[PDB]
Amino acid sequence: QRRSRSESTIESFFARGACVAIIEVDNEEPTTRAQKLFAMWRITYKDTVQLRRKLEFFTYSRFDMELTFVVTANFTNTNNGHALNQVYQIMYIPPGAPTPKSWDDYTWQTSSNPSIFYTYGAAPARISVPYVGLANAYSHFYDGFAKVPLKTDANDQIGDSLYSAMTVDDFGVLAIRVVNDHNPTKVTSKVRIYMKPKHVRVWCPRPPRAVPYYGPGVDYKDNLNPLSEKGLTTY
Amino acid sequence: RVLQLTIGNSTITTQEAANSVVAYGRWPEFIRDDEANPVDQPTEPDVATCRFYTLDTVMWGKESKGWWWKLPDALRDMGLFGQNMYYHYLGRSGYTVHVQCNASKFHQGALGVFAIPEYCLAGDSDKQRYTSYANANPGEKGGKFYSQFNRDTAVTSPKREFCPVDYLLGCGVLLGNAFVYPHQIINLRTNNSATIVLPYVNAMAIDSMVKHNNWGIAILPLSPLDFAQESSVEIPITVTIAPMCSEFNGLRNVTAPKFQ
Amino acid sequence: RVLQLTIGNSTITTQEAANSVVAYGRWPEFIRDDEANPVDQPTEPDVATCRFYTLDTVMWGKESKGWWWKLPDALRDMGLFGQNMYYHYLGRSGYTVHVQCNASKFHQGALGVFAIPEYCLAGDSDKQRYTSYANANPGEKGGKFYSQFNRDTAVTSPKREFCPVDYLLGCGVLLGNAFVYPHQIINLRTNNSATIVLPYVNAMAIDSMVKHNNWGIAILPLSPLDFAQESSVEIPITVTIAPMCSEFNGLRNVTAPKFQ
Amino acid sequence: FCGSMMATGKILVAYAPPGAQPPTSRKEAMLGTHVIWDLGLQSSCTMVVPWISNVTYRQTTQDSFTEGGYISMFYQTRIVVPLSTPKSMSMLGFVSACNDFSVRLLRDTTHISQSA
Ligand SMILES: CCO/N=C\c1ccc(OCC[C@@H](C)CCn2ccn(-c3ccncc3)c2=O)cc1
Repeated sequence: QRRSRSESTIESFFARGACVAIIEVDNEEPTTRAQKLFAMWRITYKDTVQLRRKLEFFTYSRFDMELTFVVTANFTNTNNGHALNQVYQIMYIPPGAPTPKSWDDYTWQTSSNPSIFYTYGAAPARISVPYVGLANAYSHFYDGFAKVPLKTDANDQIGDSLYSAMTVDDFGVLAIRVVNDHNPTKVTSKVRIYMKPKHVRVWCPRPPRAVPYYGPGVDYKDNLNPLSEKGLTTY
Repeated sequence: RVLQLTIGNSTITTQEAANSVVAYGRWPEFIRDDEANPVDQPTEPDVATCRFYTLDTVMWGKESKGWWWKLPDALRDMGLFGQNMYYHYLGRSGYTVHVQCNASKFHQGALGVFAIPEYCLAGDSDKQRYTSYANANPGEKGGKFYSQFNRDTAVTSPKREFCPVDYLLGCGVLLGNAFVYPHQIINLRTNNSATIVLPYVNAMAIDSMVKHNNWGIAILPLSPLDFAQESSVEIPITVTIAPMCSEFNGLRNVTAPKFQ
Repeated sequence: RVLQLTIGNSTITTQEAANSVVAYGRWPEFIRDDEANPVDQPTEPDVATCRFYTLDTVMWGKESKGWWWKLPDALRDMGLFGQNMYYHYLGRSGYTVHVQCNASKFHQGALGVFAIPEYCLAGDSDKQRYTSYANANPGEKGGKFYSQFNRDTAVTSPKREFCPVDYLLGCGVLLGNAFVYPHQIINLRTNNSATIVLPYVNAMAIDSMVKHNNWGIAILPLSPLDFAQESSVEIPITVTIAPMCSEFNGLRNVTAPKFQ
Repeated sequence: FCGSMMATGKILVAYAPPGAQPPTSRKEAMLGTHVIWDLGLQSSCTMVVPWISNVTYRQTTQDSFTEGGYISMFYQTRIVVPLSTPKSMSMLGFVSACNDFSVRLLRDTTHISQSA
């Protein structure tokens, strides 16, 4: 037959890795504005649109994870004093671990939480995470509730829940801060976390989303005209 | 040729037999693990709970646009299977959806029977994923569809209910792509009955059934029924669900959820 | 020496173990007939319904005179065994009556645990065998005895209830002859717990349980409790019943009898 | 139970798997897995709470989706106490884990603090 089908296997269908988020980080004194001394990011896939619609063909799936960090920087003043090289600390935090609350807390000591000290100017960092699903697969599109409001509850605001959410805090957070001190000048930096799946095995395919997304759920608000206009008997 | 379909004690035979489509080609079975650590036996009412439960009858008209149920929501009201679901902690079940719809040789119109695993639905308001438990589960009467999207604007009285659109199927996909699910098409020209066998599909090996819904049965009118000359006409559509190989574990006190 | 008594999922062990008397020397078993014509399998919830159901606690005093229950009356209110009794037509069951009553080394008094197959009872009025269904079945709280016979004379408002006498035991026999039934004597001097295993005894092989009652548990104070010097004293008596090897057959609609 | 020698009684301890209402009294708590624990013969219970879970691994945070269950203790009988004996007995409470116990995904904790 001589038609190599192996170019479009499942390991090759998710072989290209894409972007998932953009995280800011700044370095100045804490003013009355937004204190961007460090930024937390909720770990999820559904923050872009290249990868969400590419994963949500499939109901159940399990696969190992590989990340990649890309760091760029800028300035804010024209003839700024020439500042030095910087060290960015990407610190992973599982659920239950204490959320950091300032620039230098005791929880930043990475006592057991695995982290990566990254040096600016070198190659992009390249780490791998095994399968951390507590069930036998990850669950795209969970249906039911987390809690059920019973008949003999206290009131209706306690037994209430959120539609289609297995966990309040899905799989932990990231945390990014500059190791170096504050400066009279400031260096705005952006971080683009990439994400490449490996060893992918899926189940139960479903048709892809076509109207644009609206929040983390499955609902929709706008652009309710997915098809164009074209004459019937006319080619 | 005539199907002698008997699971448990009741029996649906037929005057004319058409098909039987098994979802994903795997018949439902028990837990077959020779190296499993619990080798003690749970409660398996395998020949004492397989009655053909019949839901309520909906009257399909010309301008009516669809129906949708949830499983195992559609058995919580009636049947002793409903009592073996509130008391126990968790379970697993395989279903036999058997949708029949009989009419004469002079009608027309096409139906579509679906079975979506993890059938989510869209909200209506601008508050995202904000839906109460009473509207989340229609039970045995089932919900309906709507033709065009009409959201809510009242910020004082929250509606907190679903409002799906039929050609968006609730999830947000086109109707023409919905046939990758296991399905069966009731064409009123040839046959009048249809059946689908569903196995247990979930991420776990076994799960609770109060706070979870595996399958959602969606019925879509592919072509509306037109009679010879009139404009108002009512034929019924009746859906039958029976569990297969069901088992439960972990007794507790009785839990009665509210339904407003 | 210490009994590790586990049937099903729950477990009653003890700090001190005394005895276990099997009624009539035959352990409960299934239907063992190799030449039986129905070889298909009924519903046998043998490891999913054997919880130790505990009845309500009665406060045994000095002048209180006795208590009596009916089985399977005492399980119709609570438990999933109650749901597998209203829906099905008929069944069979073996019971583990486990009456415990703990008190100090300084009390005294003797109890008596009985198990009468087909425990009939006497009426009260001159109308013979004229007793309604609500008074025929006390359920889980159980009836009591009386010291002397006090019948009814009011012909306008019918009482329609039982009124047994304790030393006539309700049936019409002497108390001293009651030990030919299977029994166990809680002597408060030595031991505090007691247990009796009852097999299924009926004229049929299998019977309905709504309109029939196999066993009646009668508790008789053989000597009244006296403390050192006082005259009012309350210790509890708690009775535990668990089914064994129970099975049912013949599903039907739900039947709810009235209880006035 | 660290009470006197002469006082006896019976205590019922129960387990309730989640998804129901919290058990309040004896009528709705005896349905689950329970142990009629005595006081006269021995003075130490043992309750092997089994592993009945929908997921394989549960979490270690207060999350409503993966909840453990409930534990309740009730008087089976009143504590029979003879005269010339104290009325306020006392009971301790222990915990353990059998040999089927396992964790994963090591992380750092929250109970320690340093405000410096
Ligand atoms: C050593 C330090 O830094 N490293 C990194 C690290 C990063 C991420 C980690 O966890 C992994 C994540 C991931 C598997 C994500 C994805 N995933 C796939 C589906 N979902 C999910 C489910 C339901 N809701 C939202 C999304 C979801 O969150 C672990 C370790």
